Amino acid sequence: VSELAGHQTSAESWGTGRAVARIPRVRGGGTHRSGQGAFGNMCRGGRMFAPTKTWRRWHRRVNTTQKRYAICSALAASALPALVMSKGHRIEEVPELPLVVEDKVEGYKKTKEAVLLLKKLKAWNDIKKVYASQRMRAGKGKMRNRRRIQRRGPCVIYNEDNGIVKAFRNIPGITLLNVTKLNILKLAPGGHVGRFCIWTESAFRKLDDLYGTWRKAASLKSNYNLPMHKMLNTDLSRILKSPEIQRALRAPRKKIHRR
Amino acid sequence: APSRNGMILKPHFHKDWQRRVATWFNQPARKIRRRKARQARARRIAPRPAAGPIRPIVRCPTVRYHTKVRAGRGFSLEELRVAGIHKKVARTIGISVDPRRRNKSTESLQANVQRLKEYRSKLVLFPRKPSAPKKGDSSAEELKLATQLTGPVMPIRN
Amino acid sequence: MKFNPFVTSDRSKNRKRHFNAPSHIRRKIMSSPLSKELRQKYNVRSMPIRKDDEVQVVRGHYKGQQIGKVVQVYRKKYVIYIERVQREKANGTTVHVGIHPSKVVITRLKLDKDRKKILERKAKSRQVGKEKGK
RNA sequence: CGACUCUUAGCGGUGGAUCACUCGGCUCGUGCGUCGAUGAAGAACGCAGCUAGCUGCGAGAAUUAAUGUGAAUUGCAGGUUGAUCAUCGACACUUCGAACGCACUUGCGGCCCCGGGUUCCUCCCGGGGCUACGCCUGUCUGAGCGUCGCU
RNA sequence: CCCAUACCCGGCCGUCGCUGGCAGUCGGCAGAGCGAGAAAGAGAGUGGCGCGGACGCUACGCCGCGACGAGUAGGAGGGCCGCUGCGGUGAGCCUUGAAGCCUAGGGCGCGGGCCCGGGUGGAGCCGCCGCAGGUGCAGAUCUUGGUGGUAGUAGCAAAUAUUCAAACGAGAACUUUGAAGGCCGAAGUGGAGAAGGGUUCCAUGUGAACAGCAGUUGAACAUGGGUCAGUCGGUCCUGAGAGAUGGGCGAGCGCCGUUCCGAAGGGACGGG
RNA sequence: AGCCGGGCGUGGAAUGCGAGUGCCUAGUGGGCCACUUUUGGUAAGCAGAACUGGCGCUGCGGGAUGAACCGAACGCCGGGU
RNA sequence: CUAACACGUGCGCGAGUCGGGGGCUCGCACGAAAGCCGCCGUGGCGCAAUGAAGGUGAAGGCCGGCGUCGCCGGCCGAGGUGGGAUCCCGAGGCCUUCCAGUCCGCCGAGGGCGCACCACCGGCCCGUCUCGCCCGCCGCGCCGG
RNA sequence: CGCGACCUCAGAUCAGACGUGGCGACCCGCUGAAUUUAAGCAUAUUAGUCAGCGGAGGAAAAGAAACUAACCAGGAUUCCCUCAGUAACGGCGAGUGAACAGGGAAGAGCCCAGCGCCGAAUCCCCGCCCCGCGGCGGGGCGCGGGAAAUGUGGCGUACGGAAGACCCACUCCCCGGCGCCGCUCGUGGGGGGCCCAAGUCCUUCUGAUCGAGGCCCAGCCCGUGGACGGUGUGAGGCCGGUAGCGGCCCCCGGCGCGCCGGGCCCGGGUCUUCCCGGAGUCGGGUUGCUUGGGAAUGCAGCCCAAAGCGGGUGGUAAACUCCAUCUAAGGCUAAAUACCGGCACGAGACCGAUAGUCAACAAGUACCGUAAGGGAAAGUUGAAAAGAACUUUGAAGAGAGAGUUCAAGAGGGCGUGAAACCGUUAAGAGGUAAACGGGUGGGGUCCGCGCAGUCCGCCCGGAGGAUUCAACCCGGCGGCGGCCGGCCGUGCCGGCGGUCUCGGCGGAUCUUUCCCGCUCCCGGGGGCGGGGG
Ligand SMILES: [Mg+2]
Ligand SMILES: [Mg+2]
Ligand SMILES: [Mg+2]
Ligand SMILES: [Mg+2]
Ligand SMILES: [Mg+2]
Ligand SMILES: [Mg+2]
Ligand SMILES: [Mg+2]
Ligand SMILES: [Mg+2]
Ligand SMILES: [Mg+2]
Ligand SMILES: [Mg+2]
Ligand SMILES: [Mg+2]
Ligand SMILES: [Mg+2]
Ligand SMILES: [Mg+2]
Ligand SMILES: [Mg+2]
Ligand SMILES: [Mg+2]
Ligand SMILES: [Mg+2]
Ligand SMILES: [Mg+2]
Ligand SMILES: [Mg+2]
Ligand SMILES: [Mg+2]
Ligand SMILES: [Mg+2]
Ligand SMILES: [Mg+2]
Ligand SMILES: [Mg+2]
Ligand SMILES: [Mg+2]
Ligand SMILES: [Mg+2]
Ligand SMILES: [Mg+2]
Ligand SMILES: [Mg+2]
Ligand SMILES: [Mg+2]
Ligand SMILES: [Mg+2]
Ligand SMILES: [Mg+2]
Ligand SMILES: [Mg+2]
Ligand SMILES: [Mg+2]
Ligand SMILES: [Mg+2]
Ligand SMILES: [Mg+2]
Ligand SMILES: [Mg+2]
Ligand SMILES: [Mg+2]
Ligand SMILES: [Mg+2]
Ligand SMILES: [Mg+2]
Ligand SMILES: [Mg+2]
Ligand SMILES: [Mg+2]
Ligand SMILES: [Mg+2]
Ligand SMILES: [Mg+2]
Ligand SMILES: [Mg+2]
Ligand SMILES: [Mg+2]
Ligand SMILES: [Mg+2]
Ligand SMILES: [Mg+2]
Ligand SMILES: [Mg+2]
Ligand SMILES: [Mg+2]
Ligand SMILES: [Mg+2]
Ligand SMILES: [Mg+2]
Ligand SMILES: [Mg+2]
Ligand SMILES: [Mg+2]
Ligand SMILES: [Mg+2]
Ligand SMILES: [Mg+2]
Ligand SMILES: [Mg+2]
Ligand SMILES: [Mg+2]
Ligand SMILES: [Mg+2]
Ligand SMILES: [Mg+2]
Repeated sequence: VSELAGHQTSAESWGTGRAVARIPRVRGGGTHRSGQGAFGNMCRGGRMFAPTKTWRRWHRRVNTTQKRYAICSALAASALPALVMSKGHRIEEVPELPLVVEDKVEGYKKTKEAVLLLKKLKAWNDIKKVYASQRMRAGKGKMRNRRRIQRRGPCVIYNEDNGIVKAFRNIPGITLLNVTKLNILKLAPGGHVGRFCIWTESAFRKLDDLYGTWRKAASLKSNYNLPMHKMLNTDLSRILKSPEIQRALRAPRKKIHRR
Repeated sequence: APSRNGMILKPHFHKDWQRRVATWFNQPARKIRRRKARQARARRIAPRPAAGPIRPIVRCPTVRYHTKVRAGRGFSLEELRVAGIHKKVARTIGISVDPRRRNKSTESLQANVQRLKEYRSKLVLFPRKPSAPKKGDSSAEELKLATQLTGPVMPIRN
Repeated sequence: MKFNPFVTSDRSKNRKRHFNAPSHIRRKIMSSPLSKELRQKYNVRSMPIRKDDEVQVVRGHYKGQQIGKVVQVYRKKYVIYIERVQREKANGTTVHVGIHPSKVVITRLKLDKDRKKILERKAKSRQVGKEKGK
């Protein structure tokens, strides 16, 4: 709010006597706005309580290692069919969700070629879902240039821009990303992990140079390696149903003893 | 009033500090503008180094840093004279020159002389008149391979 | 999606410009499409409406197959009046009912020298655009 | 039973809440970054066929010229060699106002040049151009028992 | 013999404790147990037909036993309580009717609240996972706006006074005319000005609002008109005083000073 | 006196009960009443202390009424006493 | 709401950690975002304390070489007592025709190694006090240890 | 006395110029408080802040050391990070509080006086001629005037400079006019104007469609265009637009090229000789203010008042003594930096008519005050006025019919239309004010769309009807397991291993077999930097 909103007037309290509520009042004059109560959050007009200041802490900083960890987690979760489907993406016809196409699509120039490629790869159902989801936003966001809302569609990861961006630019819901400049804000829309992604061959090749393997550090980054696993074998069903642990167990008491 | 236990603090907010507050909401725009100006000047000076004139080797003047080596303000007149460079011509051919710096030692002087000789050996000088070259000039064939170089010229290494 | 930084997408700004555009911008705004025959003949899709072109009404209570000559164009009210669309008020006098040009299609144009200059310019620009698109 | 009072509901008043709209604000950023004696900012008074306000304009007064555009403006009348809009480089721009002949009543002048009286012979009437302070360079006219030189 | 929210028995809610139990849903590839007073193997081995069997287990879940439950100031936890906006998601809802509002209708939850039915309404709205806040009112002689009882009440009582007839008009105690009776009583309730007001002046018309009753009337409203100067004043003079220049002071806008530290006359008879 | 090594468990009164330890911390810093003890005062529903319990922070049955007395302290209900 | 501090909690890395300022990324719907710098870690905090300051600056335990060793080697290595969750061992002990005789697993007297942590006793570093002797030399001194 | 110079000082409506005032967000120079904190209060703090005065620009100011340091030394100003809440100041209380170094953004250096040398070699103005003249300039001619020796111009300034001699180099740079060609960062500079894709297709809701369904096998058409706005709800394809190194036209600029005219005669090294600096200023005393600056950081008044191997600084006063570092008392200078005013724009996790600016509207308006000044309330018919013709009662306001509209349950302060409060209708009740908790009872409005009362398996019996079960054959698919191959390992071992090199990355491991360049040494010996192994 403005630094001088509500303080533009000159008002003093009438004080004790006069049988009034002892608050500053607009002084003098033959006007409705005279002796009405100027300052204070409780008055009509006048100042707000604790006016909002422009020097609020708007921005936050996150550790680079934490950002890289989040990116790695999002990338790993994008490869699991259960998580991608639970994100809502329609991929029941997709031949293989770590979808990789050759670098020829990197040179597409017309939107029709991109649409045909999506139809061939059977990802057009997600675009149809986005089209169906296109609706009108609820609330006061309409009168603030946020008139229309729609669902997120698939992501396309490329390596060089050779008209790829122009080709997939107009299709609603498609998000284009360079393989060397991924961001979590678009890799995990919403904070939820598991967005549907389509890779090109060059980007897929460059992935392990970008983030390094378990025994090889990342070549493109100064010194980075994949985060260590807290637990390797996360198959709890096995970990219980294996003979060497079942042997060292007491008999399961499972008879109820009611009052 | 003091609580149970803690640190005594002296916040320096007893003035009208809220009137003099420098918000940094124009930081990205400032960075963009500085960049644009940088590239504009780099294009303006077509084959010349983008960083600017070469600079000299200096030692940091303190017990804390005297083991390190900086980039100085400019070459001094003793070094220019013993390297055979005129003080007026050095500035126009790309050597930063200042007259304030002395030379107490000889190792630094010799190092900077070597630097200036290397710079002379490395630079390519375009004709003063594009049609007719002159004696103190570079031949035509290597002009075709003259390009701007990024970063400081012959960067300082410890 | 708009990428030009010097053109706004703000709703209030656009509405303000639309509702306080001067008359020579109103002429541009109130343009209506040509019929299929005219479009194929002139290789032009839309034309600003003039005083005495005739019209087919496509949408509204008065949609039909009647060719109607425009009587006058009220740019202040963003409206045109057609000599056939009209209604009688209480006293019995008949008044024209406003129709927006966007819901209007020209049957044939009034071929003035400026009109044919505009048509030829539009056709030439469209044809060169298509040739570049080749 | 009737009147009166109380409670609940329907309807009707009173009132203008809520909700939904928004040519308005607030905040951040970007480029530029330009007033005036060739008369500024501000104020006053006037200007439309029908006009009070707001807006625009200045006795050429809701505007002239020029250029672009190309058939309207509109609340009612009236009347393409370019209506209306926009741009704006030509022209014009009343009285106060640093405000400038002197003062602030719009009072009183002075000088020069024109047109009426005259037929310049002077008045009188009208019109036009000058008439502020400080200061710089130069010009002219001066002052001094100031310093001198010839008689 | 009577009865408390005390005590005993029972049901239900919740809290705490047992840091209790359950991955054993081990099935024609199987054999259905680990409640039973006694620390520990239904231990493994070598020699003398009909194809069949409920529920479970959002493990942040489900299940079993006991004990307990007051509360201001204050502390903590959970809210599938509520409001507004943002990122996701509901192939969500909606002109075959959204938001909002009303209801003697049907219900849910201990509660915050919520879900349906009916009516009005006419264009947007909500559920879930996160994010953010100008996020919940009974009070503050709280702020703004609106409305009551009081109440058809107080009151429309300072300066003697009105009556008759007619006209106009829907309409007359209040207008107009005529008659009568009164008052002001020349230091006036008369006739003219200054200051101030600024069209209130005049004619015609209207009766919505105003003139604290009413009005055919008005200083109200609406259309139009109206101020004529050599001699009447301003304009000129100076008074008490105000105020430039010269000068002085002053960081400075400026101030002092009015003849005081000034080369202060731009005029004239006449003669050349 | 301190060190080492070795041997002795009938855990050496009753009763009851898990215990120890560390951070951070709000509110409070006007009190009042009663049996008993007690100081000043003629005395007071006065002023001032000690111990314990209450009221304040607390509802319920009784004392007709009631901040403190007697009984008894509280989740929502049925039966009994 | 901003800043500071303290403590508790969640996450990443870890004797390190952190680009906040700057720069590179065809600047620009989102994007004023995001990515990268590593010879951009300057720098901050931490890794060392103490003293006013000049300054100094964090173990030692056993054998052979001259116990009434001067003093070189061989070594071994960052204390000791008590209490200590867990782990190791284990006298004995866990069944069925008998009998010989095993395997595997559970029990368990006593006995070990003892985490963190607490208490206590020693040891080391800096300031200061008392006592006393010895050693080193480029300059043998109001020197240094 | 007169005449004539010069000096000093006047007068002009003399010729030609210049200043005033405004805005004031940012900047510079002064002046400059008290609220407040200290739990009182006077020093302190607020604060060199508010208020007051003056002066500018597009930025201002500062600025090329009379500097920092004490190191193996750095090197104008400005800005950011850090130094650092530190050194320090402080009734040493409350509180206040820098700088150097280091990393960056940017980066640019120069000119006088003096000392001297050149015949004042200099400058301004009037008249005529030639060029273009809307930023009054260039060339020539004037026995034209003036300034200036009480000092204009060239050389020249602390980084030294000048002159002479000897060697070496030895000329295209700038300006005033004129024309030409091309280019203009991301896209070719800027500005303006005019244009450039695709459904109103077939049915169906509606008052109106932008809604719903469909449009084959080219899954309607475009798409480098699916931002937004308008149009009778809700629109990629109706219209404006949007995207596009898209098109056309006009104007201005900047960069290069050429022509004419004008100025310019210019440099480097060695040797010899000369020369070189800013005064009522520094500095000292005192007083007052200021600063973190403390036996005085800075500024100012007064008094005293300099020197030239001098002077200033070296953060504790003083004397002696060596070192270090600059050269004061004259001047100019862009960039990085600041910007709540102005012009023109873009955006938003902001507000949504008691909110957001006081002001969404004829708002600094109405209105109040003598004045300084104070200062509101106020948005919404409807898609379209289609804004209710006409009849009738009344003097009229105001009604009843009629009509428009999807709707007057939208009738000109008209979207929605709450509560308080009021009128009327219906029901019920009424002498302890009303209202309230617990427990029932009675009467009501509505609801169950109640009113012969559940369904579900497995059988038993009876009446039926099917292209009918089991078992086999054929084909396909899946699950599980054991032979042939394949893949992976956050596993190990080996090889003569690897595009030329016989792979890359790294190493505070080496390299009198290494090589290259540089410096020292009289083609030779040693060291340093890089390359190689
Ligand atoms: Mg406000
Ligand atoms: Mg809402
Ligand atoms: Mg406290
Ligand atoms: Mg465009
Ligand atoms: Mg009612
Ligand atoms: Mg007018
Ligand atoms: Mg014109
Ligand atoms: Mg025209
Ligand atoms: Mg007067
Ligand atoms: Mg019980
Ligand atoms: Mg409780
Ligand atoms: Mg009700
Ligand atoms: Mg609407
Ligand atoms: Mg908000
Ligand atoms: Mg209230
Ligand atoms: Mg009465
Ligand atoms: Mg009178
Ligand atoms: Mg009279
Ligand atoms: Mg009258
Ligand atoms: Mg009345
Ligand atoms: Mg007369
Ligand atoms: Mg005066
Ligand atoms: Mg007492
Ligand atoms: Mg208690
Ligand atoms: Mg009690
Ligand atoms: Mg009693
Ligand atoms: Mg009972
Ligand atoms: Mg604390
Ligand atoms: Mg106080
Ligand atoms: Mg006080
Ligand atoms: Mg003080
Ligand atoms: Mg001060
Ligand atoms: Mg000020
Ligand atoms: Mg000024
Ligand atoms: Mg200016
Ligand atoms: Mg300057
Ligand atoms: Mg200098
Ligand atoms: Mg510096
Ligand atoms: Mg620190
Ligand atoms: Mg003290
Ligand atoms: Mg201070
Ligand atoms: Mg520094
Ligand atoms: Mg730099
Ligand atoms: Mg000279
Ligand atoms: Mg459709
Ligand atoms: Mg179009
Ligand atoms: Mg001070
Ligand atoms: Mg000293
Ligand atoms: Mg000097
Ligand atoms: Mg200087
Ligand atoms: Mg300067
Ligand atoms: Mg943006
Ligand atoms: Mg409202
Ligand atoms: Mg309304
Ligand atoms: Mg309706
Ligand atoms: Mg209404
Ligand atoms: Mg009744």
